[PDB]
Amino acid sequence: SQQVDKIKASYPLFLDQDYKDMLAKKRDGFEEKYPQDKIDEVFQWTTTKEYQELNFQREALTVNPAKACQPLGAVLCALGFEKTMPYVHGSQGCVAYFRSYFNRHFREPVSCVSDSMTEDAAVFGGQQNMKDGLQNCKATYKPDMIAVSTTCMAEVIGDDLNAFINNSKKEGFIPDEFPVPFAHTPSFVGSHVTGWDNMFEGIARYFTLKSMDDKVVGSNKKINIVPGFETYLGNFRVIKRMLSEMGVGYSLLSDPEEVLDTPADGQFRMYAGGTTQEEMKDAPNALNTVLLQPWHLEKTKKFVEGTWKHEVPKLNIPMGLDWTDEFLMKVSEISGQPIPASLTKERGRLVDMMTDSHTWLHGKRFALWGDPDFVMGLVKFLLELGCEPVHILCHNGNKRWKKAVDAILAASPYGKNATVYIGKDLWHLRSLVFTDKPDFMIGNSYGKFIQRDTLHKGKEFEVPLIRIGFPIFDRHHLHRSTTLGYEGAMQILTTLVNSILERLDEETRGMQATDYNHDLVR
Amino acid sequence: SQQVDKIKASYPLFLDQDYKDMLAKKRDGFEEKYPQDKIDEVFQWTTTKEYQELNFQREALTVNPAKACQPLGAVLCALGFEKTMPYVHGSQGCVAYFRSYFNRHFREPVSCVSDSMTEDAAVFGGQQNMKDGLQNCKATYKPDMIAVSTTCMAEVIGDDLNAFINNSKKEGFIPDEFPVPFAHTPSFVGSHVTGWDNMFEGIARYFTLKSMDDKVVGSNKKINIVPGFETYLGNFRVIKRMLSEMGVGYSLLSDPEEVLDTPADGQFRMYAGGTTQEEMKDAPNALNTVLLQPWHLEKTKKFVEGTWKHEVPKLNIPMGLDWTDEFLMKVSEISGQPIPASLTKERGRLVDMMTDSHTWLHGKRFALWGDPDFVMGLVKFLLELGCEPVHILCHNGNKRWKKAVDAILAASPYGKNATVYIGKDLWHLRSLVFTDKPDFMIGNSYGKFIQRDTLHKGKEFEVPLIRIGFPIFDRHHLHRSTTLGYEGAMQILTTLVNSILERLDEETRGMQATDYNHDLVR
Amino acid sequence: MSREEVESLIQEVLEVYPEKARKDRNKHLAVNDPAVTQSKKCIISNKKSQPGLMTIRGCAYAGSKGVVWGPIKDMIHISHGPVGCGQYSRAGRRNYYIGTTGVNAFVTMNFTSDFQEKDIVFGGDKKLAKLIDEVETLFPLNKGISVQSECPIGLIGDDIESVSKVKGAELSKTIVPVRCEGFRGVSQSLGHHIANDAVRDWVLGKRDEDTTFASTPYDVAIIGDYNIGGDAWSSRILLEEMGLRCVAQWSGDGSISEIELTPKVKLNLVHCYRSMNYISRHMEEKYGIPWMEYNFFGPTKTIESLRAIAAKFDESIQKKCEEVIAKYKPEWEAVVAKYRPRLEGKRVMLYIGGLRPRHVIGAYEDLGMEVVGTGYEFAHNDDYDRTMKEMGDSTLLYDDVTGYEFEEFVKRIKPDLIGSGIKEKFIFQKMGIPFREMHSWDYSGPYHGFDGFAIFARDMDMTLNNPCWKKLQAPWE
Amino acid sequence: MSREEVESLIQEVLEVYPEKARKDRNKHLAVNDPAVTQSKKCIISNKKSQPGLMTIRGCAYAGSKGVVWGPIKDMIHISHGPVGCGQYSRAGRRNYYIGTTGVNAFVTMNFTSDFQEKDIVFGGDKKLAKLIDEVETLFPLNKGISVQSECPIGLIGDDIESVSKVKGAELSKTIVPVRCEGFRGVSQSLGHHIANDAVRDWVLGKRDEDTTFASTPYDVAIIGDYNIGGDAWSSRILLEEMGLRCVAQWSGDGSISEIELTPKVKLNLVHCYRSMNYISRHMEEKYGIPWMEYNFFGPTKTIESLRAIAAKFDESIQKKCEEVIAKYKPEWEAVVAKYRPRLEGKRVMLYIGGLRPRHVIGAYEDLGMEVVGTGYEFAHNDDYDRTMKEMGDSTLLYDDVTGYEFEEFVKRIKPDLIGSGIKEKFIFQKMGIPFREMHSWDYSGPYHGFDGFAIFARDMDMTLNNPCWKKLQAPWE
Ligand code: ICS
Ligand code: ICS
Ligand SMILES: [Ca+2]
Ligand SMILES: [Ca+2]
Ligand SMILES: [Mg+2]
Ligand SMILES: [Mg+2]
Repeated sequence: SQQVDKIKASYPLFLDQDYKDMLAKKRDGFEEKYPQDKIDEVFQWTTTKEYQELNFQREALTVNPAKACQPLGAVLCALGFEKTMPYVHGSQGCVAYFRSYFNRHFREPVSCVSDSMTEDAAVFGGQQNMKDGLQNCKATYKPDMIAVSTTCMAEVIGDDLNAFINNSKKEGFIPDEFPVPFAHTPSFVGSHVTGWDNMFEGIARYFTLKSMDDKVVGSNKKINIVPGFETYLGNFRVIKRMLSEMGVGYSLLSDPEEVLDTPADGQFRMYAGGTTQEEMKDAPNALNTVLLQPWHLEKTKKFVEGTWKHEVPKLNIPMGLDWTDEFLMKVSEISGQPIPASLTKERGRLVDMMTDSHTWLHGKRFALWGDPDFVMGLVKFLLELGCEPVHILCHNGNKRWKKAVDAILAASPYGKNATVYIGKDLWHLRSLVFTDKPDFMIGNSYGKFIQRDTLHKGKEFEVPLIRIGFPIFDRHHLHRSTTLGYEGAMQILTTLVNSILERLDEETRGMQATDYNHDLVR
Repeated sequence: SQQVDKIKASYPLFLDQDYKDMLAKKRDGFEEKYPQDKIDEVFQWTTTKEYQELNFQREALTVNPAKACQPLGAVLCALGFEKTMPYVHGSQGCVAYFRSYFNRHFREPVSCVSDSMTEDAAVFGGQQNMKDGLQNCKATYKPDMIAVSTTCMAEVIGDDLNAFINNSKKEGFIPDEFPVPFAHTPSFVGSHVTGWDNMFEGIARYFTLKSMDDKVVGSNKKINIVPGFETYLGNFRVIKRMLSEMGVGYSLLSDPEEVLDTPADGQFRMYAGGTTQEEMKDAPNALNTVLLQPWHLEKTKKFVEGTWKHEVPKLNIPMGLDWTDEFLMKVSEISGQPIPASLTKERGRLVDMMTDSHTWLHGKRFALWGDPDFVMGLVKFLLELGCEPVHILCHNGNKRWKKAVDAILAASPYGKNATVYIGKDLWHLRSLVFTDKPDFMIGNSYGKFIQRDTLHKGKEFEVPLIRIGFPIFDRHHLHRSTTLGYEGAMQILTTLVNSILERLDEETRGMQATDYNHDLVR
Repeated sequence: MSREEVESLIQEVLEVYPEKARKDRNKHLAVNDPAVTQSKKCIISNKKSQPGLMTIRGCAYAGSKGVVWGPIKDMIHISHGPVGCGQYSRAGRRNYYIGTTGVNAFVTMNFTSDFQEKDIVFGGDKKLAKLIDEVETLFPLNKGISVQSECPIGLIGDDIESVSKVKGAELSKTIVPVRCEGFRGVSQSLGHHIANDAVRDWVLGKRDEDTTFASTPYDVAIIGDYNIGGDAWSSRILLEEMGLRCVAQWSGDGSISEIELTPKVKLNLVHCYRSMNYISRHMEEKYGIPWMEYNFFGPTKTIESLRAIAAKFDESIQKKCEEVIAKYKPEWEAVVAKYRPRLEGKRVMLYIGGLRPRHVIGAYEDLGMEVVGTGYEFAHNDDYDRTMKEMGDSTLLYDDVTGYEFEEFVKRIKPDLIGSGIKEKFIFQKMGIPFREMHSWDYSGPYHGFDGFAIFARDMDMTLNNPCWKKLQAPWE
Repeated sequence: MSREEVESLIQEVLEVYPEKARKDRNKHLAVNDPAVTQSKKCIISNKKSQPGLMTIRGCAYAGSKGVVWGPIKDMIHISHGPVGCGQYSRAGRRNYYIGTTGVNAFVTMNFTSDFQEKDIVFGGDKKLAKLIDEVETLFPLNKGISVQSECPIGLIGDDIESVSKVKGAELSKTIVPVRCEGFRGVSQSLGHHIANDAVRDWVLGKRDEDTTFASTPYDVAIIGDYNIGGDAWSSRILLEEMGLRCVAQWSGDGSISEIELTPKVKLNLVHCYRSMNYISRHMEEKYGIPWMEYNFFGPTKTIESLRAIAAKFDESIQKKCEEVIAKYKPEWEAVVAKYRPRLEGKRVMLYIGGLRPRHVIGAYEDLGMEVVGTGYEFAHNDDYDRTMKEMGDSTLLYDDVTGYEFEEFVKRIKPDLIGSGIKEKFIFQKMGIPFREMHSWDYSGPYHGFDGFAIFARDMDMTLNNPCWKKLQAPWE
């Protein structure tokens, strides 16, 4: 039933007695459901140290991964280029999912095409799809560039993108001068961040490899910035803002900030902003190139060093106090610009907030996950705040990265109880937050299911999620946040301290029980 | 007892069995405490409509006010001026409280002196206090200006500030040219916001009343901006940002954003930034003067119109979409500058967020309180979001204001179930959220006690607090937020829609109970 | 907009395309004539998508794992292949269920074989065998496993059937190999078919020789309701109030046992014809169970459906039918009285998958709204045949619409509301056209039955009449 | 720094002031000599503040309402006058209590007569009478009312005594008028005295001839513990483990009834001498109850105190005393073993109110820290008498220190830690000196007793050794 003046959606409609009764009858009549006592027993078992040991012996089964596949990254990279259509050579199913995944995170349109390869393309490959796809895309969506990646079907069948694009130009499907950078993006190698690297190096190669003869390092008096896979609009914005504040000439290479934040003003803009072709062509003339997320930009780095002859500096992601400092000092050094008064003050504001907030953050225990560079930046900042990053999970991490993080942990008293995990998933993390309970999780929306599981054991075992990362689908507009720089650090600090204080308020809200500690002032 | 590896502060220490037993014995032995059944019976009674009617018949008793006294606003206004010491003539206890109150909200130093009038001052008056006080202050803290307000003792005994300051100059306690603007700020009239208005008109008078004959409206090509009582740093900042983006010359008259956000860099800066004396002296040469919070800047207005001959426009606080639009169009009209492309986009990004979030906001019911301008701006924005502002409380509101808010509510379908309360306190509001339960409260930290009360009745009666206003003492760094402009609107929108989704996640986190609706994507 | 303007709209839009694509897309666009009973005279469907045109379509894996199998709550479904597919689909679809997730129910979890290069090159069959043992160890209360093939499985020549048979026999467990690789077919559609065939071959016959089920004359199964936002529950409550016994729901909140019991029912009630007609026809051929299509969207179709279903039983069900209808009359009437005045005359364009583009028209019409265009991602001509009589004359039909075409149709027709998916939503909001998600129900629902019609009405009104839509133009532009 | 160096620090700092202020402040700054038993021979205290110098001091209302009365949990305290005083003081002080706020307990609430101009001009006595009736109606479980006078009450000639007598008689209710107007005295201190005399005159005598309460020889009261973060509770548990019966706590978590029962005790245990020596002297004069000063900050002082208290009783209590000490021995030893190495040699400067500036010195020393400077806002010379032997030779003492003085002292002496109040905290953090709130315990605590020393030690370490302090200097400066 419904009362028209207070309409109930699924929650709480199905808590009405008639729905409860009916769902009991379905269960008992037809579901042959395990007895509740046995469900409880197995649940209790999944929280144990014994179950964690079996869980960590998994070799074949993955459960609740914390990574996606290459072409997701390639698409995000492509979107950062002016009037560029991301084009994924292969199966259209992939592209429906890429678009949805990003749609749900950004709450924006995400434009991406497929060339809809089907079973028939197994006989003699996807060349005709490439020819008609490029032609159709160019005519219909009028991009100034098409950035080609691949789905796993096309990789397994061994389609040669280069030859296929060359043949499309040869037979006149697209004009010879029309830019069609490409990259192989096998989903069964690495993860979404590798796709970004591959796509970017493909685009950089496309625009520079053959025109290197006229290039003089430093001649444009600029710094190139390569952001890597980045899903916070604030991160693109803060790097630009900080560099413009220093009066540093710069080129941000892959900048989707405009196309992922178009105004709702009565027209749909398929393209907006983005790195121009002119910028990519002129990029070897920069003083140098800085990689914001070096641990998934290895291929780009080799190309930029090997071909552009840029001495790419060893910089960590500019997250937290030390690493933002180092980024600004290296940029100062490369550019000859001093760090201005405005950034010095912003830095001091961050330090001020750290002194104001240190007593609530001190010793707080976190489990966290994400991409390698994001995870290590967060780890680093947590140590700066006097927090203990107890469980550190990077599904798509590697041995060298793990060594780098183990050294960061070793260099701080706050790292003494921390383990880094690579190639482990959120079902692994679930065990760690039961057996060695932290205060909070810092992760993406997939974390909510672990919070649900912890609560089921009991309120005292609940581990609240702090949403920082990708994807965030169950909150609105967090993608507008910042995690880089002093600004980012200040946002993270604020979220952390207020998460702690919210939880404390919840635990002290019990009248005549725990509300002796329900202080007005914290 | 304590275990040294896991030291317990008061929570959860006092939940140990030995403390529980001890507190039970104290209760039973010596406290002569009402039986729990009687306590429950009275509690239940305070949640009823019967109790609410009695509550609303109060004439003499105020319980849990939602306002402060005049000199608190005078101090905040004074702080906004370059190297100015707020000086409150009268009783020193006041100043200890003012400082602590703002210390706790801004987590910053707040500099303010008293002239420490004692009982003896009732014979003669505080004349000697003013003389020694000004001299001492000027010598010791080396301000360029001392802005004088009053505590209630000084108001009741009738100290003539004008004469006292004049005699301080006449007798050589301070140089005659040293600026000592003053205002009478009786705590028993109006509230803190009234103090701000009195202090500001006092300062404006000081620098302009006797030198009007050389002034020419328009001659400095600027617009004066008077912010009123403002405790979000983001608000001073967003106003300056939007005017600079527009290429509009402006003077922000009372700007404490620097001195309330000094860096932690190894030195204490007692003063920083602020409105210059020259800005105030030159203010009458502005094109016009805009009052950001007109409902507590009435005296300022009369002076600006009466003496400066500025045609102060009839603008609402620039909160939400319509009123930010109107502010910007009025500024465009006065300045001759067009609204730039950048603010157009920003506006459309706000509208985009409104379209993305509108389904969760629709029909959500709010109780809310604060100062008059802030409250009506919040009301306006809530109506624009399709929310229902059911209980609107402004303790320091007046009849004319109420009629204004009633007319805003009448012009919207979303206003149909809204009531505006003036002269009522948070004990009144407590009743309303029991008898006519909203989904959320928007208010300051004092609301946390109402959330606690509502939770005690039961989980399904809990009304969560969303902290927007002044003071916020139980969260860190929220004073860095913004509530004005499109930026402010975006920040409020995000807080509201995420507060809703956080609460829905809590309600649906129950395994095999409510988690059918624990969606990954919202 | 007249018939001539719409034909002229179709031609102008098609002008941007190269010749091959233009000729193809022309066959997938039509102006409705409700006299036409044979849609093959009017429109082509279920054909390959044109490369590069930004189709909205998914793949066979989406249709098998996302749609048919993934909802079955007490089985573990392995996304078998690389990590992408399982991750993007994880909890995307609101196929609601009651269970203890990770313990006895697994719907919102992502189990995957996370193929690496060595798996591509040397095959995944040994990894899958090992995977199944790790699943048995860590998830002992699972009542079966399905293996949902992603693109590489068939391409590399893996034999999941043999792994299924061997591991199934070893562990006394139903293990279902599903060949739903995304390169198969042209859309989600062939995924449905493959999925139904997997149910037929590996699950459905398990109790063929078991006569222990205590049957009644009033036993039914709900076939092709995936319980989006609780839709199946809001349907089921009506069928049981009418005196029927709903033995199974396929597959929202569905259990393996209730699938295995379905051959024992008296009547299969098909909601989603597109996805489940295959098994429905099978069950009629093999077990002699009749099936019938119904529609629980809005009061008119729900009443009509309840009556048609009851007419299959004896007088006592037909009498209870009339009692159900009488009970709910004042509730849906209150919904019409409140919302229809707020929505009357508003024009809607839809674009959804295989069912809802026709099925929801009656609900819109119950609120006095007019569906001026509709279309399907992956419908067959038997779907368009059912559509043409439901849609008004001279309305626009589009099959496998391109992003370009959809945008251009909308710019011209200027509907008051659009109902489509997540890939469409942000585009139209930016154009300032109210948009409702007609897959996910925009995190709302249910929309089925009488209880769902109230929510649907509230939702269309909340969005269509929202204050945000008046604000898109800055007052200085 | 040597005695000569400090004397000259005092002279250089005083150079900034005009003659009058210089001459006064000179008398309020001194270099400790622990020999000196008569502090009036080296420092002046309890004098009016110099105008305009940014004292940290509060007023008599803070002393009566905020400190003494406000914690009494089952009474309603009316902040009587304009709205300010009650609002700034509302729940600022963490005087913890168990109760149902709004029903039987009222501590964190702000009750006020919110004077308007009509009340200033025509008097508030009629309003106060009406107010008391309104309180009785809406808060029926209150066990009494105090009336805490703000500045205007005495200035305008109100008679709150008569209103208290008349309404108290009418309702048979304890109504206590308190003349704690902030124009009175020079600080919080006179407020304590006025508040003590109010308890004496209006509350304490109520049960003088009532002997229903069954006393034991082991009955004590904790006098002058305001239970900051639970300090009183952490103290109480030790006294009861030692076999004493704690009849009352004044006034943290205090009830009116336990105040009324206090004249039945055998011994008054005074923590805060400054605030409650007045009523302790009264109780010795009137009822012959002896009182003694104690100190429960840090293991050394707590042990000394427990032994001193037990020696007043009999061998059974002395025995349990040694049993309590043995119990907590391993716990405080483990605190020292963990934290003393992290804090050893560190130098502290304190500025607090009336007690803690001497009382906490022992706790610091139990962690091997040095108090190189201490001072009080409102202490009298009897407090300085107790301070000089606790402080080291040639340390800095400051009475009613100015903002200016405090900053300049800290700049020269460069302590490792400052312990003071909220008006100081943010200054010192910006100078890069670790700061601990020594009124509010920075929202931590308790710090009293053995349980409190653990938290105190954790807290000093966490702040002093925090990573944030090495980061204030930008690496490019
Ligand atoms: S199964 Fe089909 S696309 Fe019939 S693949 Fe799709 S939950 Fe759609 S129009 Mo998403 S044939 Fe169901 C459908 Fe309809 S996922 Fe749902 S809404 S009624
Ligand atoms: S009462 Fe006094 S100022 Fe003795 S007015 Fe003050 S809760 Fe201080 S040094 Mo705040 S004489 Fe208590 C005090 Fe000490 S409020 Fe607390 S910390 S032990
Ligand atoms: Ca958007
Ligand atoms: Ca600060
Ligand atoms: Mg805690
Ligand atoms: Mg505990």
